[PDB]
This record gives sequence, C-alpha cells and structure tokens, in this order.
Amino acid sequence: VSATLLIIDDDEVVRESLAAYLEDSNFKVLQALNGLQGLQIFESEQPDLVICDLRMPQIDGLELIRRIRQTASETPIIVLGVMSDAVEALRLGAADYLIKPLEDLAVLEHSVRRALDRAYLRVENQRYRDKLEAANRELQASLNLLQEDQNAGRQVQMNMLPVTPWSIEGLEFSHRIISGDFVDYFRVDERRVAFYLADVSGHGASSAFVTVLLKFMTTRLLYESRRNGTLPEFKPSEVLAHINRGLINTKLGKHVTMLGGVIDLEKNSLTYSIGGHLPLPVLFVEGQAGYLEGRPVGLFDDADDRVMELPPSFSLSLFSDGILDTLKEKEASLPEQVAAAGLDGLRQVFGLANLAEDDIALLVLS
Amino acid sequence: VSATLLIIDDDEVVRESLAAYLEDSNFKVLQALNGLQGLQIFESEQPDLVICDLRMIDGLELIRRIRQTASETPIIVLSGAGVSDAVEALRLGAADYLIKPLEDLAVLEHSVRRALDRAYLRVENQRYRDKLEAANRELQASLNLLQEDQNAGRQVQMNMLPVTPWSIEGLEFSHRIIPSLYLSGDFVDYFRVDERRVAFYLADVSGHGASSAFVTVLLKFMTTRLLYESLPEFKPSEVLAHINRGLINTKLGKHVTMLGGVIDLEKNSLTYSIGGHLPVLFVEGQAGYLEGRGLPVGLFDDATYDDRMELPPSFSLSLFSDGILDVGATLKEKEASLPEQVAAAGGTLDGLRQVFGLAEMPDDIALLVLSR
Repeated sequence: VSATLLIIDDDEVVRESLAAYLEDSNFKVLQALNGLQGLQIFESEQPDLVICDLRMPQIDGLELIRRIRQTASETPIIVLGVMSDAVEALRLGAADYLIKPLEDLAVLEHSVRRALDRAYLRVENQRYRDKLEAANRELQASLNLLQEDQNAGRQVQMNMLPVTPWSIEGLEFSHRIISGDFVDYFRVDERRVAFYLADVSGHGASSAFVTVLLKFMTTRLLYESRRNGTLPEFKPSEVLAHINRGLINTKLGKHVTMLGGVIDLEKNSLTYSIGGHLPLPVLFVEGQAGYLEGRPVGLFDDADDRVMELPPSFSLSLFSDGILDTLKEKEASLPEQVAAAGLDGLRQVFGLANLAEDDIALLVLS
Repeated sequence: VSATLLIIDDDEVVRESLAAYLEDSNFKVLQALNGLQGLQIFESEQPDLVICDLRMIDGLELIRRIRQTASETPIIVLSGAGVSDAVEALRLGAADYLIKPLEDLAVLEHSVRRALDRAYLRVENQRYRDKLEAANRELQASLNLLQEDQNAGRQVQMNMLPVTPWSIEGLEFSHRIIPSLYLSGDFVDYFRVDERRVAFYLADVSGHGASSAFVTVLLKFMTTRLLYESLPEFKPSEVLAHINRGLINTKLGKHVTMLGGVIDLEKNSLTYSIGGHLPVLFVEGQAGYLEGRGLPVGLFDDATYDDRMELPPSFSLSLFSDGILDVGATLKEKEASLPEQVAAAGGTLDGLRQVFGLAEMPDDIALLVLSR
C-alpha cells in the first residue's frame, strides 16, 4: 500500500522490467503500451507519478506533458530523445530526465521519491495554511466569546456592589475597585451594620462567578432567620463558616478569604472575624493607624471571634490583596505608616498611574 | 534581497559573468575564490543557495562538508565536462547540474528559483507545523477553561434553585431541569411572601451560553431585591416594568422571557402577568390556557405589561420554557394546538410530563408545576 505510479514506454521488454521493480517497492504500476492510452488513463484516475520514454510514433512525447499541465492536473513527471527532448521536458514541466540504458535499477527509485516527496510537500504545506487558518478562526472566535463573558461577568459584579457613598447615622462607607474581588455591606435589624471584603482566589468570569454566590451565601443567612432569627445576636464567626462549607459543597475550585465584621451601634461594639489570608485591616485613631489582630483558607469542614468596643470617631478600612510598597517582612509593616499619611481621598491619590494592573479593592469605614 | 547566492568559481572571467547576470535579477552575489573560500564564508554567511564550478575547487568534497553542518542549503553543480562525475554530486544532495559554457541564459535562473522554492516550502511548512501545534494547544486549553467555566456555570444554580417539591398549605410546587450539558438561560424560582402570598415565575434567557448563566443570577437578584423593598401587596405586571429597565441598563443584550404569577391564598386568587409568553391550567376538565393582556418580550424600554382569576379547588397549572416537540412538522401554532391535549393526558402532574420527558437538545428544558 504505497503511492501509485504510471509508466509509459514503447518497449514492452523495458516496461516489463521497470514495472516489476517498482511494484516490488510497493508502487502500484500502471502500464501504458502506447502514449495515447496513457493519457486516457490519467483522465479517468490521477496516479501519483508518471514515468515515460519519449519515442515515436506511438508515444505522444511533448503532446502528453503539455496536456497534463494544461488540464489543471499537477503531478510529477519523469522522462526517460536526448538533450533536444530532455531540455524541453523540464521547460514544459517535467520533474527530471534519466538516460538510457541505466544498468543500476536503484537510480530511478531515488529520482522517483524526490518527486513524491516534493509533491506531497506542496499538498500538506498548503493544507497547513487552511487548517491553521481554520484553527485561529475557531480560537479567536472563542476568545471573543470569552471577552463577552468577561464583560457580562463584570457587569453583574458591579451591580452587587453597595451604594457609594452610603452612610447610616454618621457612618460613611466608600469602596473603590479598579475582578473576582467584591465588597458589600447591608444593614441588619437597623441597629447592627455588617460589612466585608471578599477576595475570591483567581480571576475572570469564573472568579466573579464565585462572588455572585458569596452574596447569596450571606444574603440568605439573614433571610434564613425569619426576623427574630434562630438567635437574638448575629454571629460573624458562623457567617464565614456557612460560606466555607458551601464552597466545598460546590466544586468551585477556589478558596475565598474575607474580613467579616458586624458593628452593633446600640452598644458601640464591633465583632469581627478574619477570613484567614488578607493584608491586615487598618484602624485609624488619634491620627495613628493601628493594625487589628487577625487570624485560614476558609475552605474546610471541621465540626474565632474578635470583639472590640468602638469610639465615636474612628477610621477602618480593608485591602484586596494589593501590595505596592521588601516583601512580606516589610510589606506588612509599611502599609500601616502610609495609611495615616493622607481616607478615600488619600489612598485614591496613591492609586492609579500603573498600567501593570489579584485586582485591588479597598473599603473605607469612617 | 530575494536570496543570498554563493558562487565558487576559480575562473575569474566566468565567475564575474555569472555575478553580473544573477546580481541584476535581484540577487546578492558572493564571489568565492576557491573551494575553501566558499567553505570559510559559508559558515558565517549561511547563504540560501550555493553554486560552484566542479573544476579542480574541492568539488564533491565541498558538498560533503555542507552536508556535515546539517544545513539544508541546496547546491547547484557546474560540470561543463562531458562526463559519471555529475551524478555523484547529485548523490550528495546537489540540486542540478549545468554543462558549461552553459550559454543558455534562462536555464540557470530556472534551476536557481527552483531550489530556493523547494527550500522555502520545506521551511514554511516546518514553521506551519509549529504554529499549528501551538494554536491547537492554546485552543484546546481555552476550551478546557470554558468547560471548567461552564461547569462552574451549572454548579452555581444548585444553591439558587428552590427545593422540590416544596408544598405549603395545599399547594405543591415542582420543577425538574434537563440540561443538555451546555448551560441554558432558563431559570425558575418560587418564593413565599408574608406567608399569605405566594409568587412563582419561569424565566428563559435567549439561546444559551456562559453569559446567559450570569443573567439568570441577576434575575433572582432582581425579583428578590424588589421583594424586600416595601394580603396582596403589589402586582407583577408593575414588577416586570422595573426588572425591564434594569436589564436594558446592563447593556448585556440578552433577551429574557418571564411567566409571572402572584397568588393570594386568603382570597384564593391569582394575578398573572406574562412577558415573553408565547400558561396552561388543566382545570380537571378540558385543558384551558391562561389569557395575558400583555405579552411583551421585555427588550423595548417602554413597559406595556398588564396582568389578569379565582383559583378552583383542584388547581393544576404548568409552565414550559421554550420546549418544542414535533406533534406533520407542526411547528409554532401547529405545535400549540397539540399540547393542550397532551397536558390532559399528563393530568397536570409534573411526573406525567416527566415520563414523556427525556429521550441532543438545542436548549435545556425547565418547567414548573402547581398542584392543588
């Protein structure tokens, strides 16, 4: 099972020898006693290669080599006439010319394979241009498909955000994001205000597809309690737990860390609980920013609480995994000093001016 | 600039001649003194094609040296001698052989472009097999990402979907979704309000895709956010107006159809306003279809939504989301004459429509059933 050939020589003796040798090399041999019929055979079916010896009167000679090139059928053609006919062959479009009589049978083989190689080379090479084009025109199509997804995901992501600046009885809230990260704060029983800064791992629509569920996690818990609720006092530590076990329940493949805190206004007391891995929160009293003690992945299923009294005037704020200030060791000791330098107005001044681009999101609680 | 050819011809007069001819035909001619000149030059320059006279120039040995450097550079042999010699050269990969004085001007240039082409093809395709492989690797990776993104797409609905079958004071709600692997836009949700009013609705996002999934989440984010905004409290017909102006504000460009219905259990009545409906009550007797004064898709900024019936003891409603099953072709309206009979056979039971269900779908199907 190999490339088929077509021999056209007047000599039945010579045509007899070459055919056996070629067919012995797995090359299907088509024998053409007379030049004319060798042309008809090509019309019905197209062999991979055509060998022939220019002779007269039976053999067409140049007439044959012309027609094949004019019939839009391009196949290698080896000719076996002297220079006058050999030189022309190459001009008309012949692969190569071989002398007679050749005693070494192999010499014809090599010249035969060069033609096949440089023929199959043009067929495949031209196919790569069509297949590759077909690939990119199917890839760039799904790329623009992803872009429409990135945009769609961002729109619904910006919609879940709280109103800015929304302030309740002297408590101004301001969040600026520039996107898996999300920050929301909705009042509870009026007296208790809850806020958080979720920082979903990863990026893209999938990441923003986790944050959309997150709000559903938190919103539902409040909704789950029928006004009175299961309990009288809302608990931050258990809130992060519901979210936790829920992210395992559903194979999102993303771990989320968020700083949740409920501020009771009647008792002026704040109960918060660090999700696990975030740039520490910055409290702002006496003009000197102070870090708040905080502690995992938030993605475990095992069967803490930070309570603090608050002054009338304070400033508290969160970051979404954004370090621009010398890593880890000093990347946590420098932030505290910078925050007091200027809240929303100061950080804002520092923010931007970088084309580099997890996205950065900050919440200001004044 | 077309190509960089290297000629190694001992004969000054002749070599200069070839230089002028080739140079004119948009070529750079590098004249090599002798066999070694070309060899020392070749290593640094790496020309596209080398043409040298077979006189003794090292001759065949030079070709052997070029084959050793693993270069694919073609080699045209000029053996003007009327002799066994030329063939051995081609044996080493030499392109062709021209017999001097080779007065013929055209032939030489004919054998030159050939080799440069049969080489440019071997380079172009070898570069095509690399870009193609890189394209497929990058393509299949994005599909794997999309698949993973689609998996996360249908897994988010698990928490949002209501419990089935959830029944309150005699009313049984049941919904079963049959996804065709690919995400669908249809999303159904029913919720209780004031414990004295019950609302149910079926939505469907145009076509299918990841974007559609994002639209299904904002619907539950809209229908519920208007709930805690303020015993019939308000009317869905007015609600569809609010949800409409919200969707057109997002600029998503996704078309959503909804089948709303609020029930007052104290008075046993139903107020339904269906936007993209195009509402079947079993009645226990002859199957009846609900009438909606306004059936607008929701795309037009202007809201022309209107609502409209005391519920019977043995109630029996159903909502289908763009689910079309032949029976001739019976498309559209023809399809719509046939289903009333089928629902009756199904006896308004989610289960009986379920048994006919199942058994490749363009869009996943989601239905809601009410039993009383």
